[PDB]
Amino acid sequence: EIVLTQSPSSVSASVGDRVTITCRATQGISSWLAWYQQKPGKPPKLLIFGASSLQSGVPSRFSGSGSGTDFTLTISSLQPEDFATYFCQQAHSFPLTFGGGTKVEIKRTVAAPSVFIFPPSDEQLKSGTASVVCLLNNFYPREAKVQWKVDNALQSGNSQESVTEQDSKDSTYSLSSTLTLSKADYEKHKVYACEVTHQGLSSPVTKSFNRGEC
Amino acid sequence: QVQLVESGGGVVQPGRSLRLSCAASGFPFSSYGMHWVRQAPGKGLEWVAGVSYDGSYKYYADSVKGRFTISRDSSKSTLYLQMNSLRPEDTAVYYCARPSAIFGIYIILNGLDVWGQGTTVTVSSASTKGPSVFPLAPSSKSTSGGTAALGCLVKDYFPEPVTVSWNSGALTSGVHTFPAVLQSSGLYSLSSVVTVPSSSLGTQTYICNVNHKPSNTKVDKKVEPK
Repeated sequence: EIVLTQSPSSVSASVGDRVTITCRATQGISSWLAWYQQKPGKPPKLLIFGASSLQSGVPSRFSGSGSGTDFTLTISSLQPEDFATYFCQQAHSFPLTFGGGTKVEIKRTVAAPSVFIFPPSDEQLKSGTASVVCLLNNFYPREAKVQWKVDNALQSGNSQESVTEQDSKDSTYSLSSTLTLSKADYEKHKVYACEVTHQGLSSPVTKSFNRGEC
Repeated sequence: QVQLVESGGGVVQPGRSLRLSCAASGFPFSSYGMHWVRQAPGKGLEWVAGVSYDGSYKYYADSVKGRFTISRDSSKSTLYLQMNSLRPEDTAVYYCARPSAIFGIYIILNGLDVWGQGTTVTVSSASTKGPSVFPLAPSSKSTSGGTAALGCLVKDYFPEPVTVSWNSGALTSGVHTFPAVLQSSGLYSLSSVVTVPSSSLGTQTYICNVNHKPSNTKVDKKVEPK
């Protein structure tokens, strides 16, 4: 089994930039390497095969090169429709093998997130479980750290996270974090806090409420 | 013109069976080898099976050997993938794909020319359940202010997907509907949020519309400050 390793895992660039993606193989694949483009919700789209042969209809800004073990996909001038994920594929031998993928994102200036915390509703409290939600709104870049604290106790293993794609109008991300407790545990403590670490923040931002009506 | 149409996906409990279909048109079907490729949610592409143009030779990934059977029917120009002993690890969107020819030469091992639209397979012991919808009420620590955030917690549904709109579609600016997360219980949960100006609170009503067609569930939850 031949394994492919793409680099980098993601890249932020502007329109007009020159982007270079590499694919490394554990063995020699002569020239049986293909490059694909994929946008969310749609199937992959072949761009290069034979490591340099452009598919019919693909713009000439997409160039592929390399042989043997090291390969390279190049976009000579990035265009708005080129922000997507790119995969290499090996066709030297069975099993067929894909690279992990390289996501090309839109670069923009740093944006610090607006943080909001939401206590559980009283309608959910009757079911026996409580969900505290924390929103990180319109930040960039994507790297962020959300830590939950209840009565200053750092929580672990009782939260889940979800991130949107880049917004179509300002290229920022948004993040939702949901802390899930039992109602008994929730009524047992007072102050619930959401601590957010981001490079747009000089100090971490913490939003908090305390259960009751405060 | 040249296309591959897929069918057969759905929700299935662990250990059961499913058969996928890929019908070809617009090109000579039995000159090409054919492949099945899947992609788990959030994951990358994984090749699962391939078959030669004549159906004499079949190739399988280690992850599906003894479990999946690929076959084809030349008269129908249709490709099949019989999947038995399904487990949650097999949850993915399945594609059929055609290897590209190189100047008339049909090789089974190449870049993949044409892809079907995909068909989704979900392997879970969960049963269809409508979502519980809870308000994410906007807050304050003074009386007036700037922009406020409110939202909708769509919790404990199965299967995907649910659709969320705000004020029957009249509110779109500042809306973020987050991808669902799969919980330990086997049920999904997502949240939709929107940022509004603080002057709107009290004057303007905010209703969150949640539709979950697999359970015929339709919920309108007004979100107001506590």
